Amino acid sequence: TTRLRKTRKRRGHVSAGYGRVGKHRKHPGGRGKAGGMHHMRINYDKYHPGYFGKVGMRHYHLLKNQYTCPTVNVDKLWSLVPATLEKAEQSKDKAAVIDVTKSGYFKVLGKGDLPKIPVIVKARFFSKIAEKKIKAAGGACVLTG
Amino acid sequence: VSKNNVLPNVHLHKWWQRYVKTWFNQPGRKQSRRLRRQEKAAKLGVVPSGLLRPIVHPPTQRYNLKVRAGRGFTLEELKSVGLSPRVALSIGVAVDHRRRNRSAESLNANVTRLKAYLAKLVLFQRGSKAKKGLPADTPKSQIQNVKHVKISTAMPIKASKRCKPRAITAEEQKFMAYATLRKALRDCKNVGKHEKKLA
Amino acid sequence: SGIAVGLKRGYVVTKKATPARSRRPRKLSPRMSSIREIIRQVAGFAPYERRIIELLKIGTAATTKRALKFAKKRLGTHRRGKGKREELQNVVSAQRR
Amino acid sequence: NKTWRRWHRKVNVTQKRHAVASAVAATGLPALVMARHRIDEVPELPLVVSE
Amino acid sequence: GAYKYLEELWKKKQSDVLRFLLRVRTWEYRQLPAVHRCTQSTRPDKARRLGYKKKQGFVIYRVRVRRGDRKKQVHKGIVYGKPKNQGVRKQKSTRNLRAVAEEKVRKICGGLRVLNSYWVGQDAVYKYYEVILVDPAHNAIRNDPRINWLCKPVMKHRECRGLTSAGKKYRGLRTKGSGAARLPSRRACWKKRQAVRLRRYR
RNA sequence: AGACCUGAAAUCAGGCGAGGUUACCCGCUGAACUUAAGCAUAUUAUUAAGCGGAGGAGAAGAAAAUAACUAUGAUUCCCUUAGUAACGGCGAGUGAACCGGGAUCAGCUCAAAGUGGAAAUCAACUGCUCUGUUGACUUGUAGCCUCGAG
RNA sequence: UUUUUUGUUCCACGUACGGUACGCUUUUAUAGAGUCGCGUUCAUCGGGAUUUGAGCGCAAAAUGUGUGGUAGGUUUCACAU
Repeated sequence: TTRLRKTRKRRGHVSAGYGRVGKHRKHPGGRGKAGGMHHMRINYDKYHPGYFGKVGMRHYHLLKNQYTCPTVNVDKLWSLVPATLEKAEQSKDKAAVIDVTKSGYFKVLGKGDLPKIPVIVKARFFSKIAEKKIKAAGGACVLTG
Repeated sequence: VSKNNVLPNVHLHKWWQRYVKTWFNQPGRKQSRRLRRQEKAAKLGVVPSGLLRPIVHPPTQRYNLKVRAGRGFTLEELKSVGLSPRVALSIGVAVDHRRRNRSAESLNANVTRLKAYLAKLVLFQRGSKAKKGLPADTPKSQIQNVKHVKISTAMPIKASKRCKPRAITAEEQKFMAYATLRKALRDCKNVGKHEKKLA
Repeated sequence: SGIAVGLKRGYVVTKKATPARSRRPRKLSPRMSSIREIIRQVAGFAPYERRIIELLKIGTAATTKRALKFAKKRLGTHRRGKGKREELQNVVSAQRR
Repeated sequence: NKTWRRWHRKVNVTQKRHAVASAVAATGLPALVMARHRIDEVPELPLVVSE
Repeated sequence: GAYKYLEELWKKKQSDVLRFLLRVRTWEYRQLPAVHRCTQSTRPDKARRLGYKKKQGFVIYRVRVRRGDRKKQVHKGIVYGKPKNQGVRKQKSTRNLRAVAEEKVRKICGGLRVLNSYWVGQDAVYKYYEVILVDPAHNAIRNDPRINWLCKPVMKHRECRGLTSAGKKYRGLRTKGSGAARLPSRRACWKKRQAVRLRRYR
């Protein structure tokens, strides 16, 4: 769609949309991020604060997977495993076990609220709040590794 | 640089027009691969294509749950079933002489996988007469083999899910799984710091 | 079972005890003693070794320390130097008798 | 004109399917078929025949 | 076996036995021409280990390479350009003198095909290598299977392309792992990352 | 006088090398314009030009490897990691690797020992469909062995 | 051309002088040097108290050596040969 661009309509006007006084010069103001330190400083303060300087200690050969840790919340979980819910509503004996690793998360955080059905949650890590909420539900906590 | 945009970060300062790789071949490449898979399997016909590969847990902690296909089996694993490492490439089993078995569990997975494969395996006589060993010579009884199956598709690897729903025991509700983890961290930091305070 | 963090960490699995592999300990042997104790008599010691051997013939932990300074300068690592004076200490032990 | 001018579009698979359904719907209705053919002697739409 | 005793006392370079014997040899070598033939191996110990075999059509040349570095090759050390590049004296060159020696022996022995090289001594102004060569036309090499691989037309001038032992060291295929991640080839790896990959659906 | 050792000669007998081509490939050698709104480090670029060498492909290749996991397992290529870790008048700019998903899959052999009841080996020239005569070779040619063990 | 297949096609009929596997047990004949490595100089790298290379000087070891992305020592562990 060259059709739809402004040059087509703009054609026939001498300036070509850039203005007669100032002109479309090749490179006013430098190239790229050049001039950030001096002439383009006002733009940097605001828009991009914190751009200049170094802060934290550097990590050589940082490797992801060492630190990876995908997190599910307590408010979910149920979405994790609909039939069991109708099983574990009833009975008051046994409980629907949620291995959180098998869906593919390691940590559990209790941001949400959960129905009061006894359940067992197995995850590599548990947030402090998640444990309190799960216990209230009558659920149990199990660690894998 | 004007207005509120991202500060630009483009890597085109070198003579990049020389080294532009385009992908107009992509369908022509598909169909050239695909012609030589077929023309391979014309020569084989009865014989299945690739060769059998083991079940293998990936290394680091974020792919530790998953299972994939490996490179090849193990000199320990083939000793249990009783193949030579020498002969196994004729039948179509990969040997990998580097990979150990540290666990008993990873051993007994691949030994089951090998024994199930050698149950599948019909092996023709070289002619004229039958000859035992070197599984066996199958006689001219001979149940109908289908043609090349491909070996991966014949004996595939399915993230086997599910848990048995369980009674909540005593010492399940009691033990506090934040504080159990939170000890285990702060012990493992202060190991040498403990052994001063102990002694 | 098991736990992610700690000294006793990881997935609970029945460990196998793997067989003895390469990685077979490269000991000196009674044949290859007799190779080198010949060639020690034929070749002799190098000039840098002689200066270490006289510094250990003095005794005295002042000038014994300077053997380790010398043999770290000369063979360029501490592990290389510790090994060399420990060998040539064993030469001086035999030579004194 | 360089060769690397991007010639092809990826359309989404769902929008591709919705489109084919809509196009197949227009196979029925002699409104849309007459509008876009000669359907004077044709007994029915959609014109099915045996195997 | 006698070859074990030879390698063990060749390790003792500083000793009076070998330092006498290596001072006499390095004299002899600097009277003779730069690339000239020896009729048998000085170190039969060492050559045997590098796949020398004393049958017909194997040969062995000496070579001598001047010690030290070369200047940058400019008239009166007048460089033209930015002060980084004004560096005449302390240049180094990429390639070891063992590999240079194999290279010198392209013109003198165009027909012969280089196998390997080894150090035979050194001097302040020189440094001496014995280069193991082969005749690929000869039937003793051509018939036998274990060095028939050298008679293929791919293995021409493998000194010049850096595919000896010593050539393969300066390229840095002798290390491998994270250190050598950078250099299939230094240039080949460089081409791969630099290319703008424009897949047909974008 | 005769054994070697070393070095020559020959239009000796029979062989091999040289030069050409540029799209891709291997090795050396090596800039500046340009960017930084100046400029010198940096950038352009480990690029162009220069000098060598190949092949239908080339190089790479069966770990003196990754890792720190329930561990993986030659090499190459694709996708991804990632415009990330890191480098940088920490300015301008630069910038990989492991894991993961695919194409493709193939492993091996010399030196380090052992024929010593016996050079079993190899080449050249001649002779019938594999003998003979010279030489190479014990300053080591066959067989055996290559860490997955032997 | 199927024997010499850029990985194996059909029936018919063959064989052990040799040579190679496999099981148990015993085991030390044992693995590449002016090379590795280190100190310095110069180039190169994302590789930073050195990624890789090169010159010069020093120059190893055998329950050893190399690597484990911060220089250093003591004590372990893992991985490669």
